[PDB]
Amino acid sequence: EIVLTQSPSSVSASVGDRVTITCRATQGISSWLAWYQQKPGKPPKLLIFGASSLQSGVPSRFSGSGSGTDFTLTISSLQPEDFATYFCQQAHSFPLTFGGGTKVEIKRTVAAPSVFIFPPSDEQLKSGTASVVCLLNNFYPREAKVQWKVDNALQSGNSQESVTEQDSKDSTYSLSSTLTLSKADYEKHKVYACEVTHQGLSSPVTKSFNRGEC
Amino acid sequence: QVQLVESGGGVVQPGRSLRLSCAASGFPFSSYGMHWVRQAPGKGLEWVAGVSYDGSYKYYADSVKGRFTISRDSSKSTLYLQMNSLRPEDTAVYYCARPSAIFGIYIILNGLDVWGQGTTVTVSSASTKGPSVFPLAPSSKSTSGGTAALGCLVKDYFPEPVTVSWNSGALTSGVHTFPAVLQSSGLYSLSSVVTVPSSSLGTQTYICNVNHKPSNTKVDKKVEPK
Repeated sequence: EIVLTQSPSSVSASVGDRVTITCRATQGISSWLAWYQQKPGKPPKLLIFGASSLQSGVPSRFSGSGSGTDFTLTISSLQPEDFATYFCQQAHSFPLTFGGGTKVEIKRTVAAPSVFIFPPSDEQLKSGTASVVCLLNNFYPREAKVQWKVDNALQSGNSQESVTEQDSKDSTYSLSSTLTLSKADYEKHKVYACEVTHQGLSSPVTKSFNRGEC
Repeated sequence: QVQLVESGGGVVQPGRSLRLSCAASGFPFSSYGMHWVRQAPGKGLEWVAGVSYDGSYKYYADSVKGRFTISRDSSKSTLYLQMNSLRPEDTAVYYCARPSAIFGIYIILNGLDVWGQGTTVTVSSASTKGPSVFPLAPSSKSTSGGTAALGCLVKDYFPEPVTVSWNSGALTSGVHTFPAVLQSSGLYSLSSVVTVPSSSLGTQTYICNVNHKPSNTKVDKKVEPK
């Protein structure tokens, strides 16, 4: 089994930039390497095969090169429709093998997130479980750290996270974090806090409420 | 013109069976080898099976050997993938794909020319359940202010997907509907949020519309400050 390793895992660039993606193989694949483009919700789209042969209809800004073990996909001038994920594929031998993928994102200036915390509703409290939600709104870049604290106790293993794609109008991300407790545990403590670490923040931002009506 | 149409996906409990279909048109079907490729949610592409143009030779990934059977029917120009002993690890969107020819030469091992639209397979012991919808009420620590955030917690549904709109579609600016997360219980949960100006609170009503067609569930939850 031949394994492919793409680099980098993601890249932020502007329109007009020159982007270079590499694919490394554990063995020699002569020239049986293909490059694909994929946008969310749609199937992959072949761009290069034979490591340099452009598919019919693909713009000439997409160039592929390399042989043997090291390969390279190049976009000579990035265009708005080129922000997507790119995969290499090996066709030297069975099993067929894909690279992990390289996501090309839109670069923009740093944006610090607006943080909001939401206590559980009283309608959910009757079911026996409580969900505290924390929103990180319109930040960039994507790297962020959300830590939950209840009565200053750092929580672990009782939260889940979800991130949107880049917004179509300002290229920022948004993040939702949901802390899930039992109602008994929730009524047992007072102050619930959401601590957010981001490079747009000089100090971490913490939003908090305390259960009751405060 | 040249296309591959897929069918057969759905929700299935662990250990059961499913058969996928890929019908070809617009090109000579039995000159090409054919492949099945899947992609788990959030994951990358994984090749699962391939078959030669004549159906004499079949190739399988280690992850599906003894479990999946690929076959084809030349008269129908249709490709099949019989999947038995399904487990949650097999949850993915399945594609059929055609290897590209190189100047008339049909090789089974190449870049993949044409892809079907995909068909989704979900392997879970969960049963269809409508979502519980809870308000994410906007807050304050003074009386007036700037922009406020409110939202909708769509919790404990199965299967995907649910659709969320705000004020029957009249509110779109500042809306973020987050991808669902799969919980330990086997049920999904997502949240939709929107940022509004603080002057709107009290004057303007905010209703969150949640539709979950697999359970015929339709919920309108007004979100107001506590």
